[PDB]
Amino acid sequence: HQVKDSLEQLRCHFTWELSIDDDEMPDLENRVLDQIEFLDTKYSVGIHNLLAYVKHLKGQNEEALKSLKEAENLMQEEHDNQANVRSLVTWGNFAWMYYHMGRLAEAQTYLDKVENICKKLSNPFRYRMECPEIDCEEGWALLKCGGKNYERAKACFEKVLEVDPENPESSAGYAISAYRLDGFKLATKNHKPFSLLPLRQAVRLNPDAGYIKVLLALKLQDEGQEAEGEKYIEEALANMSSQTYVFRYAAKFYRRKGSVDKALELLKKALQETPTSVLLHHQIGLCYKAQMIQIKEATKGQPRGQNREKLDKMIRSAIFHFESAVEKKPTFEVAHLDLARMYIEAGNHRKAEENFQKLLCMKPVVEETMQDIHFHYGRFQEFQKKSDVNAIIHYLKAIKIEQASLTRDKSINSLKKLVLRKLRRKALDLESLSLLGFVYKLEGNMNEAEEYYERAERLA
RNA sequence: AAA
Ligand SMILES: [Ca+2]
Ligand SMILES: [Ca+2]
Repeated sequence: HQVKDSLEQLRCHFTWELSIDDDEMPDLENRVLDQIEFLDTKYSVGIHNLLAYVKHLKGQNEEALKSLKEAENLMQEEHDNQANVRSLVTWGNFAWMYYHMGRLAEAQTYLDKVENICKKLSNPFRYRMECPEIDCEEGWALLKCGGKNYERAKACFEKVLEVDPENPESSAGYAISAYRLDGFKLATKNHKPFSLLPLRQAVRLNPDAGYIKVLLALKLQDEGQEAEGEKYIEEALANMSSQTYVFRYAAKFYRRKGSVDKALELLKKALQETPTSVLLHHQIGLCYKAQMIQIKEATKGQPRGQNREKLDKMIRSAIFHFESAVEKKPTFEVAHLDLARMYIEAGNHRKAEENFQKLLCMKPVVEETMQDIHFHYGRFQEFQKKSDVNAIIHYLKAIKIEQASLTRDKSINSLKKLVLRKLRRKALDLESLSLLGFVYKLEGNMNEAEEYYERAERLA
């Protein structure tokens, strides 16, 4: 069992516990291919190694080997024919691949190659290469393989920065990881911009990287500094680096600014290059949603004639793009939620119900998203289905998720409004009395709460 | 990637 024990010491995709879920594999493969073609980075060894690992997980070991060979071929130029320690990731994946294929002599050859380099570099381990380049590669792999891996990704880059605080690559990976983790908490009460200073530093250390500039722009916009952020959007759009990714995030920036036509123009160009992107399809749907809202405002909710035909175009186009996003990534929870909400606007309550039911069964990485699922389903039940029983059930389920948030507060307020309504139709409804006490209790009005709980108990 |  020497071979397997040695393989487990290698630092490569097979030992990084990426935990790629089958339902997310088609989208991951599409995003890996997109990144190969359109992300401008100094080294591309990592992304080709991840494609090889994906092919392996798909049962295509011969195709996986082709991607490992391409990773080696490309490095001959990304370093000018010179030796680079990132090759050890490729060699580790070769050893594992050959082990799985039964080519065990070749597997041992690649173990020996890794060991030889670990010796040459005075590495303490025989097969586990300790160097910042591989810490970065581990981090980038984690950062590509879904939100559940982002704390681990951030820690990879942080490990490098604790010894080399001006390292450009780990500064970038740390900042992007931190930005996405900030995004998970963006609706929680008292959330803070932990990623802003990291993004400033990453832009300083990677002055040509448009990808990072547009994230800095968006975080500045989050923090009420839209004008400063827009300067970074313009700088990123003036350069060709990773242009198609720059378009995605610039479009988000302009949509949130209110320039929805400009956002759509950018997204339509980006979709020509990466038509499978679920982020693009979701962003396009959000643009059509925003334009739907604009039409409702200008017509005070009663569009007619051409305005109605435009509204219907917006609704049906948003549905098309949200459906496209969830076909490609069925675990994309918030796209299902936008989709359910847009079927309400189309008047199709059965399809809205259908998507809400799917959502109630999901297990989002971001647990607070279930607050929004219950809240919007509760509103659907109250207003479209005219079911106070089910509205109360789901407002309460949102409230039971204790994390303080915008939506938890809205769920408390919606429950309060519903109950106050029922009590006007029936002042001695026991259930509504105690629920109103519950609401006051959550608000901190303990005297008003107890009098309503007591009042309810007397009737009983 | 909604918020
Ligand atoms: Ca390019
Ligand atoms: Ca190729």
